Order: sequence, then structure tokens, then C-alpha cells
Amino acid sequence: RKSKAELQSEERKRIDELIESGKEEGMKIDLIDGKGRGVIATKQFSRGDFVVEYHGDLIEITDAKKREALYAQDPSTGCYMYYFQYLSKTYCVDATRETNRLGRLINHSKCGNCQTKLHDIDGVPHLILIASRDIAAGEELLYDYGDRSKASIEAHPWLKH
Amino acid sequence: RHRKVLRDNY
Repeated sequence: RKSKAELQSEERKRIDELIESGKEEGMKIDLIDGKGRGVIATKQFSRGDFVVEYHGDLIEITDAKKREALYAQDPSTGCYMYYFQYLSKTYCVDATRETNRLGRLINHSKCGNCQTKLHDIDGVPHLILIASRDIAAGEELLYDYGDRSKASIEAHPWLKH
Repeated sequence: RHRKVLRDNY
């Protein structure tokens, strides 16, 4: 008797509220063997639950390309650009700057426990991670970065797994 | 160097 429209309206509101509040609960940073920092769950997440936003600076593809080239000139700067399609254009969330936000610290796997989704709030796209399966406390959060480039895989063989 | 790319999940 949660009709379709209502289940939809409630889910939209729930997600919007989480994005807007920026509460990043149920997660902690840890050093992960072979990966640098990573994020570990400190509570159970159920399949379909919001985990965290991939928060950063929203930019357009031409600007993103320029930045990517600039960051590449500094070996101390990591790789935090997340490209995606929205309304017939390509955008990028640039999470390169060190902030307190956790989404940018989540590592890669092809057998991860989170899935990235596009969620728009009044015309502004947001990238969010949702649990793809039940996640137990103590598990490292992981999702598929999606970079299948030969050059990327050559430089970072971990992208293949 | 790498990036991240989202693939269609409408």
C-alpha cells in the first residue's frame, strides 16, 4: 500500500536528504594493504542502501581534460576524476582536493560491494554509491572505477581485478 | 595515471 509513485517519492526524498546533509555515517578510514587509504564499513549496510556521495567539484569535459593534464605533471597528486554522462553531455566530478569527504577514498574492485549511480537534485547531478549486496561491519567498501583503458591498465594492473 | 568512468544505470 506503498503504491509505486509513493515508494518512488519516498526513495527520492530519502536520497536527497542524505546527499544534502552530507552525513557520512557508518564508515571509517583505514590503511589497506597495497592500496593506500581505504574506507571500512562500521555498521551493516543492506542491499540498495545509500552509502556515500562521490563528492568533489562538478566540471565539464573540456575543463576536466585540462585539469587532468595539469595534475599529471605532479607525481604527488593522485587520480580522483570521475567522468559521467548527464543530459547529453559529459561531466566530471573532480575530487582531487583533500577534503574530509570519504567517497573519494574508496578503492576499486570488479567484485565490489557498492555501485555508482547518477542522482539528480533539481538539475544538478550527483554521483552516489549504493550497496550492491548486504555489507558487514569490517568490510572494505569497493566499487568498479570503470577505467578500461589499455594505458591505465598497463600503469595500474589492479584495474583488471 | 587513470580515471573513473560511470557506465549507464538509468
